Formats: sequence, C-alpha cells, structure tokens
Amino acid sequence: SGKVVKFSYMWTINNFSFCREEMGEVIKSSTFSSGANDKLKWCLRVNPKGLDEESKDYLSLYLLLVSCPKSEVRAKFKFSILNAKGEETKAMESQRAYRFVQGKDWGFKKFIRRDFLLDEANGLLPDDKLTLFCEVSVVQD
Amino acid sequence: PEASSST
Repeated sequence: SGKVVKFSYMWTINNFSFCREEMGEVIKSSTFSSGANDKLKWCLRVNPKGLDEESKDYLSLYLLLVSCPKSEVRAKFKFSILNAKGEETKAMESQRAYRFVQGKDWGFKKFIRRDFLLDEANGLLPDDKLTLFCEVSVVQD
Repeated sequence: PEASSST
C-alpha cells in the first residue's frame, strides 16, 4: 500500500515566441505518472493563443488525466511560471480538488496575458524559453 | 481563480 500522492512536473517549451499554434490548437506535454504502481497517467495541454474567442489575449493551460484504474480521481493543482532565476511566478491554484476522468482536463483558460508573457522586460521567456511548473496533489484515486 | 475544462 504505497502511492506517489504529490508531484511536480516541469515543462520547457523552447523558442516559445515562435510557436505556430493558432487559437484552439494545443501543445501537449509528455505523459507522466503517479499513484500506486504508476497507475495514474497525466499530461499538460497549453493553448499558446487561447482556447476560444474570450481567451484570445491569453495563454490557456490545463492538466489532463490520461489514464486511471477506476472511474475517477480527485486532485488539487497549481500552475506557475519559472523565471530566469528558476523562481516561481504568476501562480494560480485550484480552489479545491476537481473530479478528473479519462480524457478530461481542468485548468485556467485565462492563465496569463500573452502580451505580458511576450514582453522581454518581464523576464518570463529567458532565451525565449517558457518553463511551466505544475504541482499536483491527489485526494482520491 | 476559476478553474474550467477544455471540453
């Protein structure tokens, strides 16, 4: 009876400003595991130019449950950006645990303003790299 | 912050 119950996934998207993804198009991370015997599979999904018309000015960011042994899992999540010093910034966290099923995601449609992200003065794209950080806590398997 | 799903 042993489980990975908390985990932090760090994802670097190189040459971010030159990403060709238009509105609605997704960038998908590699799959990562947790729970008992790697039985929970996750990934991240980002819309560099927003999910829809409302989020056009934003990067949209989601955590997707790919696979689980039962019907659902309930989990809290926090997304942030790592700056040039490797420090967390622009954090957003779920207000509570959310119900994930296979093929379902949860996240923030308006995670960060694109213009603020792209402005070199803000230091969020050092060497034009976006580093996203997702910390997950699983309440139930 | 308001969480939402992309489906």
